[PDB]
Order: sequence, then C-alpha cells, then structure tokens
Amino acid sequence: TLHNIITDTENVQGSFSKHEFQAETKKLLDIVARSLYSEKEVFIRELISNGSDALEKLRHRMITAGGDTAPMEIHLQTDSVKGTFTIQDTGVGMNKEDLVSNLGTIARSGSKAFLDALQNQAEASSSIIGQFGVGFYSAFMVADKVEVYSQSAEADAPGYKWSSDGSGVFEVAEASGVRQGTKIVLHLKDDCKEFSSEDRVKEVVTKYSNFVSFPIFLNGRRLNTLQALWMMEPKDISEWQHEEFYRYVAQAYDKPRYTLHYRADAPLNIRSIFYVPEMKPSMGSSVALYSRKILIQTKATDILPKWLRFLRGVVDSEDIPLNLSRELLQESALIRKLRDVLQQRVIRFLLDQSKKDPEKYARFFEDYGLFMREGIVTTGEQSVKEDIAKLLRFESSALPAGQQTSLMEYSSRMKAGTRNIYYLCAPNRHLAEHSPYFEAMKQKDMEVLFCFEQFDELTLLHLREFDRKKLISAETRLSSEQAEDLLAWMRNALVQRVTNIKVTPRLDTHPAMITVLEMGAARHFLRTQQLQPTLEINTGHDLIKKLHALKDSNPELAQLLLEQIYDNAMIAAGLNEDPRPMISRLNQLLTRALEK
Amino acid sequence: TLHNIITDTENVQGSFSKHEFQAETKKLLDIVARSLYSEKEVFIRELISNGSDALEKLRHRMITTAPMEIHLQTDSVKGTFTIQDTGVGMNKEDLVSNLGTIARSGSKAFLDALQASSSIIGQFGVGFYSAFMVADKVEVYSQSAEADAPGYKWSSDGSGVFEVAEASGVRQGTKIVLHLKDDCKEFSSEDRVKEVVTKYSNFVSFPIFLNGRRLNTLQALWMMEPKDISEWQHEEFYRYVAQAYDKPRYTLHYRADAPLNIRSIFYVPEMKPSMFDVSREMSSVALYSRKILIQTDILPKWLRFLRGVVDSEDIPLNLSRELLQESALIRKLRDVLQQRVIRFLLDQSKKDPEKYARFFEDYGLFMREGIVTTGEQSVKEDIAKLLRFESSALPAGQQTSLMEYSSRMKAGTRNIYYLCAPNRHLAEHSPYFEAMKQKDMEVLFCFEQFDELTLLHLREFDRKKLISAETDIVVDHYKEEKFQDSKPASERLSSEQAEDLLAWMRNALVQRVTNIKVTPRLDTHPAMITVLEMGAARHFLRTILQPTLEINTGHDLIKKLHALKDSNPELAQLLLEQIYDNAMIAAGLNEDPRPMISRLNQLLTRALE
Ligand SMILES: Nc1ncnc2c1ncn2[C@@H]1O[C@H](COP(=O)(O)OP(=O)(O)O)[C@@H](O)[C@H]1O
Ligand SMILES: Nc1ncnc2c1ncn2[C@@H]1O[C@H](COP(=O)(O)OP(=O)(O)O)[C@@H](O)[C@H]1O
Ligand code: ALF
Ligand code: ALF
Ligand SMILES: [Co+2]
Ligand SMILES: [Co+2]
Ligand SMILES: [Co+2]
Ligand SMILES: [Co+2]
Ligand SMILES: [Mg+2]
Ligand SMILES: [Mg+2]
Repeated sequence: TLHNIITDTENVQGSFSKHEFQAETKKLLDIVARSLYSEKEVFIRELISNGSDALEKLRHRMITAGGDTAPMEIHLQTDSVKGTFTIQDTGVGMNKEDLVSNLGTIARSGSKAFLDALQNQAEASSSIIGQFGVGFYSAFMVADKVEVYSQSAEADAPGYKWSSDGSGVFEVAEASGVRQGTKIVLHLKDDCKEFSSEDRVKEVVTKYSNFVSFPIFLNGRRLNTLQALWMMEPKDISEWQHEEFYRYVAQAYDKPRYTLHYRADAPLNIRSIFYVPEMKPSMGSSVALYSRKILIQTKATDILPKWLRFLRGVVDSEDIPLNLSRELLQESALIRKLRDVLQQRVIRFLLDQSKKDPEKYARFFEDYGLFMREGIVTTGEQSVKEDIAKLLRFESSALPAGQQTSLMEYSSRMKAGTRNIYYLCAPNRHLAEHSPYFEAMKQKDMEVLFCFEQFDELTLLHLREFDRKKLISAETRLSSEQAEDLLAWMRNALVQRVTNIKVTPRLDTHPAMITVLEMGAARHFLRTQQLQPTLEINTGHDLIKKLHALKDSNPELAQLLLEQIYDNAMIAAGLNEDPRPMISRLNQLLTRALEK
Repeated sequence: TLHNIITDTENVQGSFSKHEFQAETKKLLDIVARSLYSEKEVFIRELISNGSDALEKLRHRMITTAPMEIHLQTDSVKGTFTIQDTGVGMNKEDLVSNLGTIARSGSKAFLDALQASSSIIGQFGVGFYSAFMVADKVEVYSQSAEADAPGYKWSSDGSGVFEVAEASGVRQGTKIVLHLKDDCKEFSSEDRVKEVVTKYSNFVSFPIFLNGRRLNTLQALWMMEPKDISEWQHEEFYRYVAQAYDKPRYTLHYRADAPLNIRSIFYVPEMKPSMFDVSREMSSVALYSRKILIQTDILPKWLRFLRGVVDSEDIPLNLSRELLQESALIRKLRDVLQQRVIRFLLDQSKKDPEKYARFFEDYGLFMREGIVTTGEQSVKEDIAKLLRFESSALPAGQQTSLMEYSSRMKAGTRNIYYLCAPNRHLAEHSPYFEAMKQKDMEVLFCFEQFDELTLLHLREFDRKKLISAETDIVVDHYKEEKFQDSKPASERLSSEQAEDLLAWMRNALVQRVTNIKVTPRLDTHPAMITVLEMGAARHFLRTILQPTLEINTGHDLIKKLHALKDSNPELAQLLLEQIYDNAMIAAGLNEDPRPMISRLNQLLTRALE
C-alpha cells in the first residue's frame, strides 16, 4: 500500500555553469542588526565585548613594543535629553582601512584573525571575545544613526569618523582630535530611549558584562567591582570570598554548605564553582554559563543533568562552541561529554563529603535527597543510576534507630553466598518492624533496608539493580475466655474501622498497638486525608482488664475508653500525627472517668 | 570623585567618502552550517517548510488539480536524505538567485506582492543552507511551471561555488538529495526522520509521505473556529499536545486580536496532578508559528498544570527560529493569559460548582502557590477569587468564596474572619468558633493544610483585613469587649475559687506558659491556648512560645480539677498536664504527640477505679 514518487529518473543534459555564492547585502545587514538575539539590550554586551577585545589587543602589543602606559578602560555615557548612548575604549583603535574593512564588511572579524595568528599559549588567546564579525551591527537595532570615532596607535595616523544610518551605506571622513582608541555614539530610536537612562544601562552591564577584565565606567562612575572568582587558583580564595561570591551568583543571603571549585582542560577548557546552599528548598536561581567572562546563559541548559539543578554557581568555558546569538550552545559531542564529566565530578565530590563529615552530609541528604531520587528515576543509563545511588542513605534492621547506611555498606555485610538486596519501604520504624513481611526474614537472618522517605519506593523500583546485585521488596493475664469475650465485643464496636483484632504477649507498657501488612496501603492512607489495620491487645495491661470489666458496667463509657485505646495505638504507629479529631471525645472520657 | 574621559571634542576635517557594506560570503556560509541552529535535526524542519511554501505558491497559482504533497526518503545504505515536493519548482534564474544568494527569499518577495495569504513560512532566505549542517554534498533537481522551461540540476558542497546544469527527467516541483556527512548518519534512519517531522512539522497543511507511507498529520485546532471543534477533537488534540492518555476536564479555547494577536488552547487534565511531577522541572505549553513548532515563560509558574498551545503573530522570531524576541511583549502576553485563565476558571465555578469543587480539590495547591509567590497585591487578590471555603453562615458542605463573603458584610464592618480546622465538624465545634459565636460576624471555614499560610500571605482582600478567629480572641482582651459566660454564675467556680485554682496552675506549669487566665467565652471546652500570632506560630512549627492558657470555670473537668488539687494532688497534676496538652493539640501547636501517650495511659488507669 505504498505511494512514493521519488524515482531515480534525472539525467544531466548539456554542459554545466559555475557560480559563486552571493549575499543580499542590504537585507543581511537588517537580519544581522535585528534578528539574531532574544533582546535589543544586548547591543551593550556586544559593544563592551568589542572594547574589551580592543584593550586586550593593545595589552598584547605592549608585551613587545612597550609604549606609554595609558590606562585601559571602557567608559559609557548616557544623555537623557538627546537620547544618546556613547561608549569609549582606550584600546587599539582602527585606521581608515580597518574601519572600512571591519565595520563595513558583515562577518569580517579582525579579532578572529588576530586570535588565529597568536601563540596558543598567549594570554590573549583565551580572553578575546569576538568570532563572527557581526556583533557591532546590533547597534542598528536601537539606533537611527551610529557614529564611530577612531584613532589607531600608529605612524601618526589621522583620526577618522565612520557613520551610517544602517541602510546599506556608510561614510568615512578624517577627524580630530580623536583620542587613541574608539568612541561610538548611538542616536537612540524613540522606542529605545530607555538606553539613555543611567539605571537601565547599569542593569544591562551588570547582567552580561559584570566580570569583564577592564574597568567599566558609567557617567564617570565605576561599575564592575567584582572579580571573576572562577578564574582564580582554588587556594588563593578565602572562605569569605566564596561566601560573598555565592551570595552574589545565587542572589542569596545565607552561605554555601558545600563549595566545589572545578578546573580542567578536557574535553573543554573549564573554570567553575558550584555551591550547595545552607538553606533548603523551596534570576540567579541556577548555575550560569559564561565564556571568557561574558554571560552566555543565566540558566545553563546543556551542561548539567536536571537532577543537579539545586547547585548554584558558574561554569566558564573558553572554547565551548557558541551559537551565533551568544545565548545558546551548539549541539556538540564535547558539550555532552562535559555534562557526563561534571555529573561524575559532583557525585565524587558529594561522596568525599559523606566521609569527611557524615553528620553534615546527613543534613545535606535530608534536604536535597529528593534530587538524587529524581535523578535515579529519570535517567536511562543504568550505570548512571548506580552512580547517583551511592549518595542514597537509608536505615536498617541490623542497625539502631536514626543510624544511617548506604547500599555499599549493606553490600559489604552480605554473606558471599546470597547476592540480592532486600528493602522495605515504610512510613516509619514501628510500622516496618512489625511488618509480617519483614518478620519473615527476621528469623531467616537477613538484613533489610528500611526506607522511610518519600519516593524511596519507586526510586528502588526504577533502580532495579545495584552493584550487579538485585533489589527486591520484602513483600512477596485475663484467662483465655475473658479475653475472647472482650475480643468478640471490641470486634463489634470497630466493625467499620479495623479488619482484624488479635492478642499479643510482646506488649509491655502499651495496652494495644496497631500493625499493618501492606506498606503501600499505609502510604495511600497517609496521603489520603482531606487501609486495613490489625490492632493487638495486651491482656496483662490495666486499661484492657479495666476495659473488659467496663463493657458490662458502663457500655457507653467503655466505648469512650475503647476508641481512645484505638486512637492511642494509631498515634503510636504514627498513623495519626494530627489527633485534633479525638480531643473533644477524650475530654468527655476524662470527665466521666472522674466521678471522684 | 568622578572619572570620565568622554568629551565632545571631535571635529570632521575635509570631505567624506561614501561606501557600501559588503559581506564575507564564505564565512557566512560557514556560520549558517555550524553556528546558526543550536540543533542539527532542524534542517528537516527547514526543507519541509520550503516544500510547504512551494506548494502554497502553486495552490495560489491554480486559483488562476495535480496532487500537492511532500515526500521523504531515507537510504541508510547510500547515506542519503531525500525530500521532494510537487510544488511551483524553480527556473534557472530562480535557482541561481534564490539558492545562490544568502538572504534572498523568493518566498518573501511573493508575500510582498500579495496586496489569503498567511501560510507562507519563509522570510529570511537562509533556511536552505541548513542542509550543510548535515551534508557535505547537496543536489537539487527542479522543474518550473509550466512553462516551456527545461529541468535543472543544482549541486554544491556548501563552500564557495555551485553548478547548474540542464536535466530531462525532472518532475514538476523540486527534489533535494542530501549526501549525509559521517557524523550525521542518523538522518538516514526512517524512525529518526519520522521523530523530527512529528516534532516540528506535524501541522504542515500538505500530506507528507515518508518512504511511501503517509504520515498522520494533524489539523491546527488553535487556528480554527471554537464552534467547529467537537469534544472528541479536543480529546484527541489534548492527548497529542500533552502526550497523555486521559482526557481534559476543562478546555479553554482563547482567541484575541487586541492588544495582541493570540490563538491558543489550554487544557486541564482529568487526571490529578502527579505529586512527584509537581516537584520536578518539566514546557507545559507549546509555542507555534504558521503551524510550525518553536522550541520555547509564556504562563506564570502557578499555571504550569495547564497543557496546550499558544500562537502569536506578534512574537518575532530570531534567525534560527528558536528564540522569541521582545521580552516585554511576552510578559504582556503572559499577563493577558493569566487574567483570561482566571476569568475562565471563575466562569467554570458558576457553570458547575460541583465539578469546580473537584478541580479545586485536585489543583487548589497551584492557586495557593501563585498567591504566596507573587509580590503584586492585585494579582494575589485576583488568584484568590479562585479559592473556596465553607462558612458559618451556610449549610455544611456548601462552598463559598471571598467575594460572596464580602457581599454579605455590613457597611460598618472592616474585617474578614476565618478559621482553619481539618474539617467542618471541627470548625463548627472549635473552642475558637464558640468564642466567635458571641459576636455577629460570619467566619470562613478553611480545611486544607496550607489555607492558613495562603491567607497570611494574602493579608487583605477587597480592602478588608483578613483576621483569624484565634487572633481576634487575643485582641479582644485588650479591648473593653464585654462577654458573658454561656453558663450562669451558679454553675461556675466562685471568684475566690478561681484565683486559688489559677495560682496552683501557675505553680504547676511554671516552665510552659506565659499567662493562665479565666475566659467567659467557652462552653463545651475546658480550656484553650491563645497566641496573638497563631497562624504564624502554626507555620513556624515545621522543624518555645508565649502561649496563654484560658480556662472555662463552668466546665465540669475544670471544677473537678479545682477539687482534685486538694483531694488527690498528684492526680490533679497529671490531669493538669493533660488538659494543657489537649489545648495545645486543639490549637494545632503540638509537637509529635507520641510522648504524650504513656502519660495519658497512666492518667487514664489512675482515674478508672
Ligand atoms: N571598539 C573597537 N575598537 C577596535 N576595533 C573594533 C572595535 N569594535 C569592533 N572592532 C573591529 O571590528 C570587527 C567586527 O566587530 P564585531 O562586528 O563586534 O565582530 P566580532 O565578533 O569580531 O567582535 C572586530 O573583529 C574588530 O576587528
Ligand atoms: N522546494 C522548493 N521549491 C521551490 N523554491 C524553493 C524551494 N526551497 C527553496 N526555494 C526558494 O529559495 C528561497 C530561499 O530559501 P530559504 O533559504 O529556505 O529561505 P526562506 O525559506 O526563508 O525564503 C525560497 O524563498 C524559495 O523562493
Ligand atoms: F561581534 Al561578534 F562574534 F563578537 F559577531
Ligand atoms: F528558509 Al527561511 F526564513 F524560512 F530562511
Ligand atoms: Co543516473
Ligand atoms: Co595557533
Ligand atoms: Co560635534
Ligand atoms: Co452590602
Ligand atoms: Mg563583537
Ligand atoms: Mg525556508
């Protein structure tokens, strides 16, 4: 039942023509000026990156041809009356040829050609921003008219003025007295007047350009007072520096409980700092992606797994393949490898923390454990599930209350014969301990992990196996007649509440206790509060004898006592942490009990 | 104190020269192939869109019966991707100018000459070079219509040059063959190509066949008349866009032209939301343009339970068609969508309060989140219109709202009174509600665990302060409010007996309480605990205070406590400690009640003799 029209029927007739690809220059200028970026305001990032590069080139040239130490800076000036934005740098400048060539040719990048000719070890290799040779045109998105004044450091070259409205044509004339470097004046469009506002420009500078190497001045005032901490040697950074830097990058007010300062060169140049905040859950609300100190993404997308989104901080890579918009990354095996690498690194880091300070790590796991569980559930690589699962903490049968263990430790206590991992996911200890399913493998000496946390169950279900070992849920006085009179009677006043009633000798201080056979039911019971309980009675307890003796004497009163015993055992089993519904009834019981 | 170097000092000398902008063509070709689109797969979207526009131009020509379709073929042996449309094709002069010139768009010129149509996708004139992301060799065979014009073959590797030769076996339309580079062989996989078509091009208005098998393309319901869409079509469409297996319980089909062009559909699933999924970062609403998916914010976070689709002709796209421009217009769209959704939900409440109660029960948490996390007061109140409560002035089970509460208020009244309790029996028989019965004010009854937090953050509604019953009771102590006991004097402890009891209680509870006082405001309860800022105290208890214990000297238990303190003083203390614990529980201020149990068991035994 196929329908295909694609058939190999074409044959070349005659001789071929040769052509070269062309460009619709005027339309391309418009696309490059207006259609590259998600935001107009990005022309400021672009113009500042250009000033930086101009300064970096001058710095590079002074290594050999030492000149006059002139200060290396980027000045911005707003004029809210005229509607102008002006930026000036004291860098390398541009003679007439270079203005014509660099500014007049779409995609021509003098910075890229400069980079290509460097020693790979030159400091400038890693800090020159420009590649594509189009960022300058972003100015035309916000300006009706652009004027560029430039003076090169040269053979007494004259200064020049370059000017365009941005519609296919530009003009060049000689000028004086242009200071060494480059001044750019934007005459802002009516709908872009906000960029002649000081406060608005400041917002943009701090967003994208806050860690630019060279001093930025706005109307004569210094902005970028913050050092790119990630580019520094880990041991030259004090804890107070991290605390301040964390607060800044995470927009937080507390301190990091964990700090990881990760540096490496393969698969990419990476300089990074990750923080785990002190404060628990529930814009600066994730790890930012930088490149050569310029923000790429406020919220980095492709470099960390989703389960690590609770990390704050910064990743900077010099050689990460940038999308043309410079707010996205290109699809790349190197970026994928980076994510895998970072995932392993953070895992290793958190593991080391568990050893160094287990108590502190326990606090961490209580607050952030949900992310590990999420990671294990949502990832498809079995090897990855098992790496994240090393971070997991549980409780155990062969261990005291409150004390925690990992799967590896459990794995270390398994007799070399049997090779599978038994767990019981339950609301609490009392419920887990008194599980008939657990009582089975209590006699059969067999350690069982008690998993009390939310989503512990499907975490292990989605985990399936660990350490090539299998995880399987462990779910596969008063005479004797006086008691039976009582049990027959209690079984009637709670017909609509409990499936089963028993007697047990294992009770001491308690008149009764509640047990459950299905942990999944108790959870369904625990979350459903806008079950088949099985209470057991202590025939030696006073309240129970007092009950038996009372059902005949004060039938009304004896049922107050009964429901109290039931509710109390319910509370002991942690199946009723909000006993507000019982209080009035209890106050009635107490009162009737006290005809003293 | 200031450091500037910018000064108006520059002056032009002599004449100027004029210049035309130029382009580094070769590097531009490279930028389109390596740096324009963030994902490689997208070349499929680009070629199919081209095929769609070519068919659209032919469809337009035919106004003044040949099959209009788009065919795809994958050969994993030859490593080829092939697309063929039966559209308008291209002549020599069209082949050279359109394909041979970066930013030249035949499609755009077509649209500019149409002074419907609105279905043409192409404007930038670069989408075609996306083929070089994945192929080191491209062949194009085209046949113009009709027009006594021969076929042609166009060929290039994507660097610098291309060749155009004349050909004979060329069908009306256009055939393009990609010889896939080695790292891109996945696009010779039928299943992979199909994934991509479905992803971006599922609403293209022409049949798409892949290796001879017709793909199940869908109608773009969001662009169609609401009345021409059955419940069944919504069901099916909902299942596609939400990748779900259930059906929508609500459907909002929203169309507007001012202030902004909008074409959208939102659904609320019949399913309860997954609590696991509520905590994940999962996005919920897809964004389209001319029937083509855009990979991208649009809805406030609290509306993330909504599924469906938004399309707006006012959202301009970046060159690679994956970034939305004008972030102020987006927030504006977001603001408009938020308000339209609130209106819709309010109307659903009116239409069917019983169905809305189930919605509020399943999704109420999202409104509560929205109110707590927004800073704008007017936004808080608008969302709060969606909240439901019960009332002391309405029958049990009957739901009401803040606006109906406001509507029943007297002119003189400046407050909205509320009480948080787990259910209506507890609210109605609360010691705190007993106290409020002595005034003539209505009291909202709020049963959900986070209702109180929500009302605390909301703070006021319609210029009226929200006040909890518990708070009001404390405030009355500092006001000359006269209350009378619901039991006559005969049945209460004498003043002298009360002071004596009170003195003994202050001694017996030195550690635990600030004040112990008599209250004339209880009936069936022996005592209560009061705290001025009760709400905030309950919320703070999430991993002591200055509480006050207030006693009902008309309550038999309290009078028995007065007697016990002299007749069996040790039993009195255990009774006193339990009364205090009970009032703490009743106040929702108790810690883990488990250590109270053995104490109570001892107390019970000791009393039953
Ligand atoms: N302020 C400046 N000073 C000196 N040269 C500049 C300046 N701004 C831009 N240029 C030159 O113009 C070229 C094009 O700038 P732009 O379009 O931003 O492309 P790029 O991506 O290379 O920065 C640069 O590579 C550089 O050679
Ligand atoms: N399959 C096709 N049939 C006919 N003409 C085409 C086809 N694909 C591309 N073209 C022509 O080449 C032009 C350039 O295509 P493209 O680079 O995709 O830019 P856009 O689609 O944005 O115009 C199109 O506008 C169209 O005129
Ligand atoms: F200005 Al650029 F890449 F830095 F186009
Ligand atoms: F192919 Al286009 F804008 F659709 F360049
Ligand atoms: Co052949
Ligand atoms: Co080199
Ligand atoms: Co002047
Ligand atoms: Co009125
Ligand atoms: Mg640049
Ligand atoms: Mg196209």
